[PDB]
Amino acid sequence: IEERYQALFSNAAAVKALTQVVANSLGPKGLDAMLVDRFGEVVVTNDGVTILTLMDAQHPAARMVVNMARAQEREVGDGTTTAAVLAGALVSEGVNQILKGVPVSKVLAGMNRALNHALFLIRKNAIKVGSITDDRLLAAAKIAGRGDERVAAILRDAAAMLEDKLQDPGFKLADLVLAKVGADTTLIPGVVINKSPLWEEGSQKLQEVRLLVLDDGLYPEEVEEEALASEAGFEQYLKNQKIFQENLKKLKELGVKLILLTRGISDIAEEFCYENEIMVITRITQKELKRVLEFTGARAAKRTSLNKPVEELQKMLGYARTCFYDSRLDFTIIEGGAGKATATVLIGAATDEVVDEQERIAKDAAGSFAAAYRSGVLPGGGAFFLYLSREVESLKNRLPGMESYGVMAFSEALKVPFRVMAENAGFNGLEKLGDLMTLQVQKNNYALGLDFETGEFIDMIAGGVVDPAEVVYQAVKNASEVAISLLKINTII
Amino acid sequence: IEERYQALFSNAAAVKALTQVVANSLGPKGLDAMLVDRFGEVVVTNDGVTILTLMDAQHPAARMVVNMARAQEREVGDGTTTAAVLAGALVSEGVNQILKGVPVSKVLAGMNRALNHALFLIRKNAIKVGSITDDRLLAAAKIAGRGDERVAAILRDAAAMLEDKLQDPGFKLADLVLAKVGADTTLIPGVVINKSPLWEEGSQKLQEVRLLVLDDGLYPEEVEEEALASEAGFEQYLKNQKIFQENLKKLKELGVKLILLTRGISDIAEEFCYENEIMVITRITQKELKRVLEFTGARAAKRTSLNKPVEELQKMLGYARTCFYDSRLDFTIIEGGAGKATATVLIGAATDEVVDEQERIAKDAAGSFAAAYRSGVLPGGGAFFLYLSREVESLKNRLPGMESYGVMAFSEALKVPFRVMAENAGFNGLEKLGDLMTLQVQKNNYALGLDFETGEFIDMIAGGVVDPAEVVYQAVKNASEVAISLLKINTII
Amino acid sequence: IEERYQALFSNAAAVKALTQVVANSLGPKGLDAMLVDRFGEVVVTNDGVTILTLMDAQHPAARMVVNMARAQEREVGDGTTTAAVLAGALVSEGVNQILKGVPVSKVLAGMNRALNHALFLIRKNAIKVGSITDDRLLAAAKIAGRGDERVAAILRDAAAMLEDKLQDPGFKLADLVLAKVGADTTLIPGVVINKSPLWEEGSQKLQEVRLLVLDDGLYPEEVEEEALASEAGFEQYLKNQKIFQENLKKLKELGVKLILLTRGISDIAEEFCYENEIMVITRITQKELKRVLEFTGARAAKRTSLNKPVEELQKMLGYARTCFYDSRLDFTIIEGGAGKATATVLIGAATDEVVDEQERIAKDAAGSFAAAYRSGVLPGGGAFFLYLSREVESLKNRLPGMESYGVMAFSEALKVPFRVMAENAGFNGLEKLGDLMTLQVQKNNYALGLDFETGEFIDMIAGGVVDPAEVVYQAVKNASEVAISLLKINTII
Ligand SMILES: Nc1ncnc2c1ncn2[C@@H]1O[C@H](COP(=O)(O)OP(=O)(O)NP(=O)(O)O)[C@@H](O)[C@H]1O
Ligand SMILES: Nc1ncnc2c1ncn2[C@@H]1O[C@H](COP(=O)(O)OP(=O)(O)NP(=O)(O)O)[C@@H](O)[C@H]1O
Ligand SMILES: Nc1ncnc2c1ncn2[C@@H]1O[C@H](COP(=O)(O)OP(=O)(O)NP(=O)(O)O)[C@@H](O)[C@H]1O
Ligand SMILES: [Mg+2]
Ligand SMILES: [Mg+2]
Ligand SMILES: [Mg+2]
Repeated sequence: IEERYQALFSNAAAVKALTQVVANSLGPKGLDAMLVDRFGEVVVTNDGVTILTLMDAQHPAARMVVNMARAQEREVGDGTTTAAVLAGALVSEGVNQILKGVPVSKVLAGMNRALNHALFLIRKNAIKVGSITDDRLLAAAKIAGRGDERVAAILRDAAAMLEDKLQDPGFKLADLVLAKVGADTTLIPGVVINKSPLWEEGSQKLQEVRLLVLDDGLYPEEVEEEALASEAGFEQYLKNQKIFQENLKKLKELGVKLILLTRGISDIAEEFCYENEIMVITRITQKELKRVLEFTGARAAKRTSLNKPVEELQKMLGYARTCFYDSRLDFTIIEGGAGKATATVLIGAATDEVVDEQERIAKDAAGSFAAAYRSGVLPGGGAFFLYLSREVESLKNRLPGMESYGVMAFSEALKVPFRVMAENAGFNGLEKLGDLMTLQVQKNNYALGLDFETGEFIDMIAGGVVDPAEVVYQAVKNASEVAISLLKINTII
Repeated sequence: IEERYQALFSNAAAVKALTQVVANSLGPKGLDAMLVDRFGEVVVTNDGVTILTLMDAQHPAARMVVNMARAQEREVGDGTTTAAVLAGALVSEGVNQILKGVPVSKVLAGMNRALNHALFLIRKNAIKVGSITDDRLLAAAKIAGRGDERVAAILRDAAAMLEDKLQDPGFKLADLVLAKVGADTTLIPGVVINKSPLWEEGSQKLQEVRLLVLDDGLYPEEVEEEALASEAGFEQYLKNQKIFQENLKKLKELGVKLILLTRGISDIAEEFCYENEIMVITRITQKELKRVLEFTGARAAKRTSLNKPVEELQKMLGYARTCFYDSRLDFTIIEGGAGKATATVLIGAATDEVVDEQERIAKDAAGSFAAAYRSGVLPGGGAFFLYLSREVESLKNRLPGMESYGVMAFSEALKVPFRVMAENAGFNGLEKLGDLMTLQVQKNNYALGLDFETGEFIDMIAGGVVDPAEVVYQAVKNASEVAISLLKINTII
Repeated sequence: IEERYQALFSNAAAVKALTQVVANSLGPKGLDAMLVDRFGEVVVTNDGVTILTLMDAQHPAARMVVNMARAQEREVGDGTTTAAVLAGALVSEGVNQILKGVPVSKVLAGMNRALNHALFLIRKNAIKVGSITDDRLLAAAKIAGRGDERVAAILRDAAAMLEDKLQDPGFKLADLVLAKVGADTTLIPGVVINKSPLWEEGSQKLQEVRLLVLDDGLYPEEVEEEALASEAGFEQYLKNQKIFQENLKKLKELGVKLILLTRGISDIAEEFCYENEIMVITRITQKELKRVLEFTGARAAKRTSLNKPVEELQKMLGYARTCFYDSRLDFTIIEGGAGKATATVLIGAATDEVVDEQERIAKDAAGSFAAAYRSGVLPGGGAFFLYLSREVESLKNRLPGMESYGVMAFSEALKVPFRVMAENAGFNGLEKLGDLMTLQVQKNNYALGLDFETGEFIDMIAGGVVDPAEVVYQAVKNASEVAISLLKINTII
C-alpha cells in the first residue's frame, strides 16, 4: 500500500523506464528492438505499440501507458512512439513541478488549458489537401513508410481506386495490406485468396470466370441422424440427395468455372467439380469473403440457394476477367472483377521476421495516408511541437497563479520528442533544439525543421516531410490523457 | 533486458558461433558434420540449412540466421552455407565499423547501397543458357551435385523429358527425386509407387496395362449406420450392394489390369481382383496420385464413378506400356504412360544415413540445374564474389560521407566465402585471396578462380565450374537482408 | 582448457569489458567511478590504475592489463588510463587482423617495428625544458592536476626548493604530498609530523628549537628479566637507571626543547620533559624520521647515544627556527630547519572521500611535473598520437608482406585515445579525428589539437596543454608490451 510522494515516485520511475526503451526507436534514425517470449519466440521491430505491447510490463503505470499506445494505434495507426515519449515527458515534468511544492490541482489545470489550446492550434493550422494525387499525401505516406517510396506510391494508387471507402470513418485502409513470404511487394488490382484450391495441378490461369460464392459448404441438405430411423426421414435423405445432384447440374449449365466456399465440400460435389473443369477453394476467411463478394459482384449463397431455378441463380453469380493460382506462393488472385474496384497491397519479403516488420511498416504508411487524406498535414520533424511549445508557454500568465507551472510543464514536455530524435541522429539534442527555436521565431516560419542526415535546417513541408494532422492531434491528446490521469494518483494498492 | 553496445556484442557473438560451425562444410573440400536427436537418432551431412536446422539454436540471433537459411533453401534450394557465411561476415564487419564510431544508420545506408549495386551487377552479368542440353546446365548440376557426374547426366536427361514443366515457377525439379536403400542410382522413365501391391506372389511384370485410379477406396456406397434401422435404409444397403458387384463386372469387361487407390478395398472387391488377376495398390501418396494421373493420362475417380455406363468409364482409364513390381526393393514402377512423360530420379545407397545424404545432394543438384536453366550462370569458386567486392569498393568514393565505412564493410565481407573455401582446401586463404584479386584485375578476367584441387588459377567458366545466377542473387540478397536487420537492433528483451 | 580461436576471443572480450569501463574517465571531460568492497567500503575516482585495481577483475587477461597499469603507475605516475585504452585498442585491432587470416607472427612483427619506430619518434620529438620556472613545466603540472592551477604552482614552487633531489632517479616528487582532512591546501616550507605530542595543552608555537631525534625510545639501557636475579644484574639495573637520569640532565643542559622518537618514552623521562619545558612526539614514521633528519640537520640517535659527553652530544642536535602544534588538525609543523631545505605539499579537503581523490590528483600532478622536468614535453590532447599514427602507417610497406597488417593495427590503435576523449567531450569522435588529421598534415603542425570545451582546433603547446615525454614513452611502451604479450596467446588452462 505505497502512499504519499513515494507513490508519485514509484509511478514516475515506472514510466521513465518504459519510455527510455522505446525512445531509441523514435525517428528516421531510430533503431530496432528484439523481443523474446517467456518460452522462446522472437520479434524485431521499430514499431512503438509493438515493442510496448510485447514486453510484459509489470508496473501498473507502465501497463497504462502501454494501453495508451494501444489506443493511439486504434485511433490512427501511427504516432505511437511519439505519444509514448510525449506522455513520459509530461509526467516527469509534472512530477518536477509537484515536488517543488506546486499544488497538484494547479499543475493539472495548467496542463489542461495547455492541452486544449494545443489541440486548438493543431486543428487550426492543419493544411488540408484536395486531390489524392497531391504530393503531400504521398509524402505523408513516405514518411510513415519510413522512407519507402515504392510502398507510398502503391498505397496512393490503391486509395485512388477506392476513395469512396475512405469516406466511411470505419474503413481502415491498412486492411488492404496482405503479407506473403517469398512474394514481391506489389499492387494487385484485384483480391487475393491466400489458400490452395481443392485440386491443384500446378500454377493455373482462368479467363472469363463466372463464379459462385457460398457462405456455406457444398453439401446436400442434411437430415438429423436420429431421423434416419424413420422411412420418411430416410426418404427425405434420398430426395435431397437427388435434388442436390440436380443442383450441381445447374452449376454446370450456368457455366460456373470457379467456386469459393467458407466451409467444406461433399465428396460427390468434389467429384462433380473435378470432372467438369471447375476450380474450388474451400475455407475462405470472412474478410476474404466480403472482399471477393464486393469485387466480383457475386451474391453470397448457402446450399439451399442452389434450389432456385437456373434463371434466378444466374443472378447470384459473379464475374472476374482473370483468376490465377500461383503454385509457388500458394494463393489465388482474382482480377478484373465486375463489381466495385479494389486493390490488394501485397507485401513481400524473404523471411517471416522481415515480412512481418515490412507489413507493420506498410500498415503504418496506409493508416497515415488515410489519416492525411481525412485530416490534412503538418510540418514533421517534431517542429510543429516546438511551435506549440512557445504558443503554450504564451499562456503561462494569461491566468496568473500557480497554474503557470502546470502550463510550463506542458510546454517543456513538448520540447522532448524533437530532442530525442536529434539525439538519435547523433547530434547535440539540446543545442539543435534551442537553435531551431530561435530560428523558428526569427524567420517566423513555424514549419522550419531539421534534416537529420545532412544536419542542416530546412523547410519541412518543402522537404516533403509531413505528418498527418490527426496523428498529431491524437498523439498529443492521448499522451495528455494518460499523463494527467497518472498525476492525479496519490495512493497504490 | 540487455541494451546498447552489449546487445550488438551478444548478437554478433551468437552469430559467429553459428557460422564457424558450418564454415567447414563450404566448398568442394568442405567436411561433413554429425548430429544426434534428443532421444537417439543420427544424421551426417555437408548441407548447410540442414546442419543449421538440426542444431540446438537457442539464441534469437542464431535462430534468425537459421530462418534465413530456410528462406534461401525455399527460394532456390542451393547456396545455403554460402548465405550463412556471407551473412556472418557482413555482421562482424558491420560491428567493427560501428565500434570505431560509425553511426549505425550510416553503416546500414552504405550496406544497402552496396547490396543494391551487387544485385544489379549480379543480374547484369548472368550468362544465359539456350538449351536444356547446354554443357553449362550439366556443369551447374555437377558442381551443385558435389562432383557427381552420374547424377548430373541423369537430371539433364530427366529435365529433358519435361521442359514444359520447368516453365512453371512452382515446379520443383527436385520433386522428381526418390530415395531407396539397396537400390542403384538410375534414371527411371516413369513413376514409382513406393509400396507393394495388396497381393504379391513375387516380382511381377505387366504389359499393356489399362489402369483405373481412385481418390477413394473401393467400397459400395455407404449408408449411415443409424438409417439401417429403417427398412428403406436397409433395402438400399442391399440395392447398392448389388450395384457394386455389377460395377466390378464392368471393371472386368473393360480389361483393367491395375487399380490404384488412395484409400482401402472391400473384401468382396479384393476377392474379385484376386480371381481376375487384377493387381491393386492401396493407400498411395498424394504425390504419387498426381504423378500417376498425369503420366498415365488416367482421370481420377471415386466409387460413385463406377456407376457410369461402361462406355463412359472407359474414358477415365489410363494406360501404361509396362508396369513392374520389384519384390526386392518393394516398390512398383510404371513406365510408358499414355500421358505426359516424366521421370523418376532414383537415388540408391546401402544405409539409411547415406541414402539420406545422397538424396540431399541429389535435390541440391536438381535445384541448381533448374535454377541455372531459369536464371543463367556465373563464375563459381567464390570468384564472382571477389569481382563484386572489387566493384563495391568502387562506390566508397562515388558517394562521400560515412556511408563509405558501411560500403567498405560490405566490400570486405564478400571476400570471405572464397577465403574460407581456400582455407578449407588447405591453402593460405589470405594469400590466395590477394594473389587472385590482383590477377583478376591484371588479366581483366573477372572469372579467374582457384582450382581447389590443383592449386593453380583457372578460368572458372571455362573450367566448367559455374553457379546458378539466382542462387547467387538470392544468397547475397538474403544474407544482406538478415545482417542489416540484425545490425539495426539496439536492445533485447 | 579453452583453445584455438576461442582463446583469442575469450581474451579479447575480457579486455574490452575492462577498457570500456575506464574509458569514461579518460580526458578533461572524463567522469568518475564509484567502487564498493565485497563487504561495504567505498571509493570515488577518475584515476585509472585505481579503478582498474579496485574492481576485483577475475579474467586472467583483465588481471594482466591491471598489472600493466600498475606498472605504468610505478614508472611515471600518470598516463594510466591512456595506457589502458591504448592497450585495448592494440589488442582489438590485432585480433581483427588475425581473424581475417593474418599470421600471428606477422601481426606481432609489424606491431613491434611500429612500436620501436614510435618510441624513436617520441624520444626524438621531445621538446626539453631549461629552468624549472618554465611555463611548460607548470603547464604539464596543471594538465596532470586536472586543471588545478593552485596545486601546479605549489608543486613547481616546492620542486624549486629541491631540484637536486630530482637528479636522483629514485626520488618520487609525490612523496612530498601529505593529505589532511579539514586542512587547507598549501605549501609548507618545512616538514610535518602527523601526530599529537605526548603532552598537549592546546595549539602551541616554539621558537629557536634545538631538537634531538631518536630512532629508539627514551628508556634506560635494559637488563634482561632473568638477569635480575643476580645482584650484579640488579646492580646494573640501578647503575644504568642512574646514568639515565644523568643523561636527561644532559638534555636539559644542552637546551633541548623538542624530542622526536620512533618508539616510546619512559615514565621517568616523561616526567623530566614535562617539568623542564620539553615537547615530545613519539612513534614517528620512518619517512617522517628521514625528512626531519635531513631538514633539521640533526643526527639520528639511540638511547645509548645519550652517554656521550655533553660536548659531543651538541653535535647530534638539530635546529628549527619555529615549530608549531596545530590543535585543530592535530599535527606538528617544523619550519626553518638548519639542514637541507624541503617542502610539504599539504592537501586539504572537508571529507575523507574528497581529500583522497585530491591527494591522488596531487600525486598525479607531482609525478607529471617531475617527469616533465626530467624528460621534456609533448603536445597533449592525444595529437602526438595522431602524428605517430600517420608516421607508423608510413611504415606499412617499407617491409613488404603481411607485417603490413600488423603495422596498420598499431597505427589504427593509436587513433583511439583521442577519439575517446572527443566522444567524452560530447563531440563526434570519428569526425573530429579525421578532420584533425587532415588539418595536421595541411598546416604541417603536428602539435595541433582540439580544445575540448570550445570545440575549436588550437595549437596545443601554445594552449598550455602538454604531456610529459616519458609519460607517453611509457604509456605506449607498456600498452604495447601487454597487447603483444596477449596476442601470442593460443591456449588457456
Ligand atoms: N526524413 C525525416 N525527416 C524528419 N523527420 C522525420 C523523417 N522521417 C520521419 N520523421 C519524423 O519521425 C517521427 C515518426 O517516427 P516514428 O518512428 O514513426 O515514430 P512514431 O511514428 O511516432 N511511432 P510509430 O510510427 O508507430 O512507430 C515523426 O515525428 C516524423 O516527423
Ligand atoms: N570444383 C570446384 N571448384 C571450385 N569451386 C567449387 C567447386 N565445386 C564447388 N565449388 C564451390 O563451392 C560452393 C558450394 O559449396 P557448398 O558446400 O555446396 O555450399 P553451398 O552450396 O553454398 N550450401 P549447400 O549446397 O546448401 O550445402 C560454391 O561456391 C561453388 O562455386
Ligand atoms: N585541457 C585539456 N585539453 C586537452 N587535452 C587535455 C586537457 N587536459 C587533459 N588532457 C589530456 O587528457 C589526457 C590525460 O587524461 P587522464 O584522465 O589523466 O588520463 P591519464 O592521465 O592517461 N590516466 P590518469 O591521469 O592516471 O588517470 C592526456 O592525453 C592529456 O593530453
Ligand atoms: Mg511513424
Ligand atoms: Mg550447393
Ligand atoms: Mg593524467
